[PDB]
Amino acid sequence: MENPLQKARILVNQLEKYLDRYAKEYDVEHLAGPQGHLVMHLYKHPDKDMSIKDAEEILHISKSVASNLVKRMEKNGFIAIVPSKTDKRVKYLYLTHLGKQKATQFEIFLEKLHSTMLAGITKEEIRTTKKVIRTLAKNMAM
Amino acid sequence: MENPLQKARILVNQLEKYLDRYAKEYDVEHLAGPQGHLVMHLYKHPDKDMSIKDAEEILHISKSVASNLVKRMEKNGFIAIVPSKTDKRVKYLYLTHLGKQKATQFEIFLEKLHSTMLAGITKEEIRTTKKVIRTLAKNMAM
Ligand code: HEM
Ligand code: HEM
Ligand SMILES: [C-]#N
Ligand SMILES: [C-]#N
Repeated sequence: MENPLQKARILVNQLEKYLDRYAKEYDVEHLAGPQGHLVMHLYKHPDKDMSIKDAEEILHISKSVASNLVKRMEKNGFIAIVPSKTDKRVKYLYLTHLGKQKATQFEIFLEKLHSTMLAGITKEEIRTTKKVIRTLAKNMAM
Repeated sequence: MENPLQKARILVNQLEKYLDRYAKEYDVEHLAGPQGHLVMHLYKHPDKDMSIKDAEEILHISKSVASNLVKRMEKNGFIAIVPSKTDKRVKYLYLTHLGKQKATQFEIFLEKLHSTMLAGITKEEIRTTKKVIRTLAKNMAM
């Protein structure tokens, strides 16, 4: 008589469009997913080294994905990839000047995005919503 | 650092898979969307006539969609389409014996689907979830 599926897909689509437009305004296109995670990780932990191997573990991705991801981040100019001097088979990642800028813009983006999105919704309402979604998922799992 | 989009798409996909499997078990494949709405409408109001024109208005669809929908329902054997005797340009819809069976199975399906899906979730929790979803949508609408 009525369909919450189509309703739900329309909403997720809207959310994606919203997110994309918002990211463009903050000039952090590309950072929405795993690029942004890695940029923010590198940005928050600049004392420490990160090999591609480390990035695999931190993002929980495969060798081929991590490989593609970092090559694209290098293309973007967000990171440098420099082989270990001692063992030129270990590859270390360095967040560039541009990568640091991208990180600072991403943080602002995230702050403003949540303020806009979550206006007039309480921490409790969120907790409730999260419990419901999560009970639904469980109820379906056969 | 994390993505509720992909999370949300995975959940809707799961829900669609759940729904499909559930519908097959109740033998009401095809009825999930507009076919089922029309079958249930016809089933609940058998005193009254429904032209294709009426079905357009009741489902809020276009002439070409309604046309395709009813031809498919006729293929399925859920309805007969009989032109008005007086004016063979008005087309009336009749829910067949099989269409009535489909309707009764659909009602049971819907009852069991909601019981399973909504186990351990209160009317209040639902109302809260619905308010949140709805505030989100509003917050995004530019
Ligand atoms: C690219 C998209 C997004 C990213 C990268 C992201 C990332 C994050 C992160 C890291 C936090 C934790 C903040 C902290 O406490 O340290 C957070 C909080 C939250 N996010 Fe997102 N988020 C995104 C989009 C969304 C969307 C689309 C929604 C809802 C539609 C959402 C709902 C929330 C909620 C409810 C919180 C908790 C707010 C709080 O800190 O009290 N997020 N997000
Ligand atoms: C083919 C799929 C579905 C159809 C045709 C459908 C149709 C309906 C209809 C007609 C009602 C109103 C019952 C009444 O009070 O007369 C209802 C109730 C409801 N549906 Fe659905 N529904 C479907 C799937 C879902 C799904 C997937 C969800 C959630 C994931 C959902 C959530 C609800 C809720 C919360 C109610 C209110 C329950 C109540 O009566 O208290 N429905 N549904
Ligand atoms: C039920 N929607
Ligand atoms: C934020 N998830």
